[PDB]
Amino acid sequence: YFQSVAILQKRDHEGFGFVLRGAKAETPIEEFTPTPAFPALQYLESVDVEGVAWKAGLRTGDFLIEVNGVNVVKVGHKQVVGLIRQGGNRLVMKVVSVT
Amino acid sequence: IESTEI
Repeated sequence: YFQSVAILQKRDHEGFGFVLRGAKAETPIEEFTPTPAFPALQYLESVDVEGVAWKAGLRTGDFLIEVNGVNVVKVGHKQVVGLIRQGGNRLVMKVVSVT
Repeated sequence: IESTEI
């Protein structure tokens, strides 16, 4: 996987245009060991072809490493969603991707 | 494993 950074800016009532997927904090995230093939707990299940994230170059399969400066490699699903939500209309993400 | 639209 290769790292990239995307800065997403949206309007109040739209989304950023992706579905996030990964393990909830009730799984033993304390035991998660990143590997090259599975480098972070949360990844992109889909990216809306009409949306902000698509235009920033994000694609299905990208693994989420950082949200607004906070590393999320070993962070549970609902907690990562909360970190994204708290940024409002701007999201600075770092991901690792097959391309 | 959970999924959420963002």
